[PDB]
Amino acid sequence: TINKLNRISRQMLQEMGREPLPEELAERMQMPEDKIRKVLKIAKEPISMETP
Amino acid sequence: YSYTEKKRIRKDFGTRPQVLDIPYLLSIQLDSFEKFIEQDPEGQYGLEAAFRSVFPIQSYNGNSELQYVSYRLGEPVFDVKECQIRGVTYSKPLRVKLRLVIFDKDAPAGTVKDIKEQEVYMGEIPLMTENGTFVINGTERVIVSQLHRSPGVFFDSDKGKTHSSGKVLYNARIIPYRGSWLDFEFDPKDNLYVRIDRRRKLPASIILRVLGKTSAEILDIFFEKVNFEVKDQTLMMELVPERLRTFDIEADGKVYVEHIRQLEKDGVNFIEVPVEYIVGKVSAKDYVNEATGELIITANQEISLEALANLSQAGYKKLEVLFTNDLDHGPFMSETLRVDSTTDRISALVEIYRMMRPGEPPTKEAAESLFESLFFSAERYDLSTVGRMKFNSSIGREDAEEQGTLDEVDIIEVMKKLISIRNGKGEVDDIDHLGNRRIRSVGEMAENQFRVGLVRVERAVKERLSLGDLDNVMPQDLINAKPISAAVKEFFGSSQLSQFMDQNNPLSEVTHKRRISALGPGGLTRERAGFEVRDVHVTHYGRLCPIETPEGPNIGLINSLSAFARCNEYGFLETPYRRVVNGVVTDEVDYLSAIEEGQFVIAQANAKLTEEGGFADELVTARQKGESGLHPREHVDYMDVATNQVVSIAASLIPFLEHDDANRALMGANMQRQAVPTLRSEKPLVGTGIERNVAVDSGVTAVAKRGGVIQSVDASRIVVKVNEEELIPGEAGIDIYNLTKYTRSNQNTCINQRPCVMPGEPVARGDVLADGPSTDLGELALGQNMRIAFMPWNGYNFEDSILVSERVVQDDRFTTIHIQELSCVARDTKLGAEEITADIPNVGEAALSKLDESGIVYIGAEVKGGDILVGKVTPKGETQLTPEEKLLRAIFGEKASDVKDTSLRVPNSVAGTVIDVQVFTRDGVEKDKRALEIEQMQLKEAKKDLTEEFQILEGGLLARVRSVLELQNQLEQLAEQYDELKADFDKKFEAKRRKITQGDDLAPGVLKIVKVYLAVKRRIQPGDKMAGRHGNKGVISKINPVEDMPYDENGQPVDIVLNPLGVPSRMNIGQILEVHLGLAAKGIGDKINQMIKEQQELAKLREFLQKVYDLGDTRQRVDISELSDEDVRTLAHNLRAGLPVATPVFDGAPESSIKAMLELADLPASGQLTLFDGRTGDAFERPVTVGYMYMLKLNHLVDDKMHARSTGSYSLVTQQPLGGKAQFGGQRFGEMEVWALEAYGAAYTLQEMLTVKSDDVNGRTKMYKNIVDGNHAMEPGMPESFNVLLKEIRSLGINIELED
Repeated sequence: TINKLNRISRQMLQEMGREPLPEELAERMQMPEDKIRKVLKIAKEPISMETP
Repeated sequence: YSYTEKKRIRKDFGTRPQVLDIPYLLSIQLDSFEKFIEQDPEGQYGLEAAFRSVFPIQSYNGNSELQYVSYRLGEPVFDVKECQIRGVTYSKPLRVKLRLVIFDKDAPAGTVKDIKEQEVYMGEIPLMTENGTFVINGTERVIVSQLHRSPGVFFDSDKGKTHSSGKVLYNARIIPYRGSWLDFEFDPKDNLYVRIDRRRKLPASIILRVLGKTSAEILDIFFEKVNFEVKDQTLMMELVPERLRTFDIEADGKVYVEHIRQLEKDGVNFIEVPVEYIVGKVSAKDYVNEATGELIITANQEISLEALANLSQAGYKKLEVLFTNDLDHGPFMSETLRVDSTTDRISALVEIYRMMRPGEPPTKEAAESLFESLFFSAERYDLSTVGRMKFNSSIGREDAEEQGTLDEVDIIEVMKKLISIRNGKGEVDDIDHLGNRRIRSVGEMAENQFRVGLVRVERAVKERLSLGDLDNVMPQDLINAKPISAAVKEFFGSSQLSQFMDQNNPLSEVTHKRRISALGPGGLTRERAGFEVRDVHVTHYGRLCPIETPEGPNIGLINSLSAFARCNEYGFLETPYRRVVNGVVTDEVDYLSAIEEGQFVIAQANAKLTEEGGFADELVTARQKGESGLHPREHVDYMDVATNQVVSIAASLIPFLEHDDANRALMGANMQRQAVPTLRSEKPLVGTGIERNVAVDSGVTAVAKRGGVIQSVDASRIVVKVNEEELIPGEAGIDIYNLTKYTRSNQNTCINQRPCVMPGEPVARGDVLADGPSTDLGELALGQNMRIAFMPWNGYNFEDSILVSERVVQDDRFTTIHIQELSCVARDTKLGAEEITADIPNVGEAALSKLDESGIVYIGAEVKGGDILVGKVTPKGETQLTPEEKLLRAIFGEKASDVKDTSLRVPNSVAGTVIDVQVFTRDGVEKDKRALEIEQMQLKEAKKDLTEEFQILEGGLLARVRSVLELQNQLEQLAEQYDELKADFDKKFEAKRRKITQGDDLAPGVLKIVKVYLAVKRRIQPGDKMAGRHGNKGVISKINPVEDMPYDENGQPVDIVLNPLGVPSRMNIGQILEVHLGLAAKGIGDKINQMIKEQQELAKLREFLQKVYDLGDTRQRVDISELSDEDVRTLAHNLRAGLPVATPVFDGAPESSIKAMLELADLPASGQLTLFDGRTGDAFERPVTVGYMYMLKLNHLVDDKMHARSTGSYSLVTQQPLGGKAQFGGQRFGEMEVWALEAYGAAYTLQEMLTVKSDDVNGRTKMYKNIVDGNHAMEPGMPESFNVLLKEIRSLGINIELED
């Protein structure tokens, strides 16, 4: 789901020139906006506690 | 004189006419980035080069390719101001036209079937503001130029630190712009070795074998040949006369010393030699007998006695051998061939593949592509144009101007030149020479990172084309803009050279945009830097300022561009010089670099010139090869263009710099960048004349783009009606300047633009309309003029302490405005959504008095520490309350709520006025009431300029309608133009309203953001750091009452009392001269004030002004008779507070002029007055130096340095107190404090500071309870860090334990 999210964001960014918003990115993936946000708010790779 | 300069003319004490005006201070940034973005038809600079370096993209199979046509940058979404407001990057979209072409497998290659061309988006390029800054993530940033090693070949040595022998090992090293390093060194046994990518050494001959060089060819290139023949059964030399200059000489009478010049006047082509002369010599060719079929003697083999006989029996009569000396020529290459183990090209390739890839099985084809990729491949090796020119200059090559890869002749000449240096001919290159170091600016760095991103996309595009399925694919399917955008964002946001913009004052602006750093990517390291790089090389004259380099670890590693320094087309610093012809000196100038500087002699501005325009002294001071000396007048070639050429802008603002030690001048230059703007900006009484340039070129001021008359003036807007000579046809005719009012800087300092114009007066181009921070009437104004007495006062100016009157505290001369940001972010959590509301539990009504209905404080609310700014409630989980707590709840009621108070409160010891509130809401979230009110406020503020423009356009149109009143045709035309204007206004307002109403792209998880701006007026108090411009810093020790401070005969008390003890030891005498000159200037100012007061006739005022401006033999010719009556009155009004005087650096006012102005002001010639003690009334028995000095308030305040803590937050792992005021941390008790307590014998204090105060978790709670009870006893336990250590050691499989 995350990979498809990124791929469709890539296609829409190429097509319309801007970064897709969570509204427009919902209809092309036929999946609800709330779940789009839920996938987006998934915690990314944690930042190390050693970073300068 | 310009209008803004005619209002307050600064008296100039310089004597040398100025030939070259100081150029734009920020050209180093603007020119670089313009080169980066502007179109390049020849494609050597800018994004064109980056696109042409990677494109076209070839697939592995060759079925298809992607080609590049052109590029453009679109219209930005926002402008700079709102990009700062929302917190987004100011950038333009890159749109590149590409064509996809497909080649058939059956048909021959190069046949075009169909082309698919279109415009694809490949990221957003951050633009540079006119002032030379970037807006990244809403913050202003500066890209700092880098001083790096120039690409090319560098010849250096060891100096003899490798081995105890007196021998010096020499080496050469080639640095490519992109590629792998290659070194040629000498070992301490006279052999030359090669090093690729800093690997283990290899004989140099390997890099020749791999290049198709047989041993005979190697000996041919690297040695000279001496030949022998067998004539009439006799051995025979050849004739080279220079070689001989001792067994005998077979030239009959030309014989010698069984000096050669004696009979070298006569020549004969024959010399006979014994057999013994050849035994010690080495061969040069390979000799094979057909009859024997074997190899008798090999090349580079020592010839033996039997070798001659066997060769003679073979029939060979000509024998050529090498030429070897002990001084001029050496056996280095021959011995290197003798120590190599290879014999053929492929064996050497195997050796270098084994070394390059240790342990890999020897593969031949891999070897070939490896070597071809190492240096001879354009993809992995690139010697830039600058590197190519440095290469062609170092080895003397004169061709291959566009080649970027090494070839045969390059390595051949590098070896030849290094061997020539080992022989004695030639010298090493200076590593710190500015001709060997280059300036790399924003354009080049952006090009490099853009090319990295382009390569990132190139890989994937090549792979996709290599798939081959190409039927319906338009080019916006292989291009992935996200990697390129990631690369540019990484460079512009996380590079060490992309730093936050130092925004204390305009001087900080300019000095940050003209800084050169030796650190950063491809640079140096603070710990690994050496003495040589930090030192001042002689090539720095006119290129880098020798004064301002930060004190400390970064000494010498960070430099400043000099006033007139420039960057050439290659990135090397150059400085201007006036040429001399026929002994006369010409106005026009040439820019010279470090290499071009060595040849000529260069005089300097201090050299006296005659009225005929030529040198007076026969022996003038000049420089050659970095050495100063006296040279004949007719030998001169160039002269310096200005006296401030060697010093940068910050040091050019120090008056009487030539009377100060370099250390204190450096401290003053560094410390003048830390000044904080005050409420009222006042000019420096004693200046250098550079202030106008810095103020204008900093961009803080509002500069008139076109001339005209100010139609309207307001504190926020200036409208100028442009003159009808600069009006482009069809234009409205007005220009609108909106002024920044109370905007937070990067350093929490007010940025305010103040109008300095009236309605109706005329303004020209370049005139100042508004004064920004630290600017007064277009002049840079950092500090304030303070009355200064140099005398000790009861120890309150001990060391560098400063004693300050109460008058300046009451007059708010050093009060500052600080704007602070506070943010409250309402997020979404697992328990629920965090809400911003006024229904805060467990809080009364008084704390909600300043809150509105939404839960946000009003604009203009006076808040103090602990006051709620944004009311926020957070959902919380169930609490298992303790038994006594549920007793309390049962008895008193007060049932618990479901929300906890997590609200934005004003920090302690902070009290100010709320001046702005910004609410940012995620799309799809209910916009609160306050968000709506702010939206309407911004709409109302924004429609005004469009309304005024539409009104003036419609007024002009209706005036045309009335003037016209065939008739119906003109009426219809006017109506349709009116409709067009209405439509244009509607479109502009629609775009605006869309911008304000547009939602905010917040981070995931956050629902609302509220930002509060607090304004704090910080007054001057003890502990604050105050300074001058000569390195004389200090900390205020007391705010003295007025009646207690020294005063003069007229009753005027001093303002600041300074210690004289710090002047003689620190060798900053420019401060005393500044005090004397300021005394004279304020004397003249009060004389003009008097003349104004009793309304004396304008004739006497004009005479006095002319007398003042004609003092000394100076270069300034001010004609008061050429000024109007009102202009003279304005000049007299602006000179009431003192006469501004300009003393340029190294061209300053002599003591005679200072005493003359003191006499004109009716003041003592010595500058010392009789002071009286305020406490006692008794006069001091020695005269005291009293005058006026420019004081600065540095951004080192005791308000944000005072910090205190008893118990707060603790670290997660170490269980130790935090570190820092912002985190409410504790002070560090390091190793040396422990040593000091051990030396004292304080076992108990040490134990307490180790266990209870830091990490004994139970100990600190028990100690707090005991102190509250009143016991002052401790029961120490085990430190937590030792348990962490024990666990960590046990995790390494080591049994560490405590015994009983």
